[PDB]
Amino acid sequence: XXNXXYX
Ligand SMILES: *[C@@H]1O[C@H](CO)[C@@H](O)[C@H](O)[C@H]1O[C@H]1C[C@](C)(N)[C@H](O)[C@H](C)O1
Ligand SMILES: [Cl-]
Repeated sequence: XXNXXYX
C-alpha cells in the first residue's frame, strides 16, 4: 500500500 500526497 502506501499513501502520499501532498494535497
Ligand atoms: C513521504 O513518504 C516518503 C516515502 O517515500 C518519505 O520519503 C517522505 O519523507 C515522507 O514524507 C514525510 C514528510 C512529510 C511530507 N512532511 C510527511 O510528514 C510525510 C508523512 O512524511
Ligand atoms: Cl502520492
